[PDB]
Amino acid sequence: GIVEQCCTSICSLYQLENYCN
Amino acid sequence: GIVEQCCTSICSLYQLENYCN
Amino acid sequence: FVNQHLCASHLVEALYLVCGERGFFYTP
Amino acid sequence: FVNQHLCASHLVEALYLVCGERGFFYTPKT
Repeated sequence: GIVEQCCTSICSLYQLENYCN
Repeated sequence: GIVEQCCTSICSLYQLENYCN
Repeated sequence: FVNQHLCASHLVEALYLVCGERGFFYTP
Repeated sequence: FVNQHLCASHLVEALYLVCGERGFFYTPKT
């Protein structure tokens, strides 16, 4: 999820944005 | 994230692909 | 009527297919 | 160099920003 993609690893804006809704 | 997006709701290929890595 | 939702094992299987050798993280 | 990992409160604050009026589900465990 968001913690693995953006915290453990480094995410792009679009990856982060894929979490909205 | 992926469940709300693809399971509760319906997701597109690029949404699914954005969870890879 | 036909179901477009991807849940549980069907979701993991969909990630296994689209991600291919990139791999993926998953937690239920 | 800025630390590029987004964690904890910084991560929630980033979602708040980029999602805007769409809003978001924050679900840290999965």
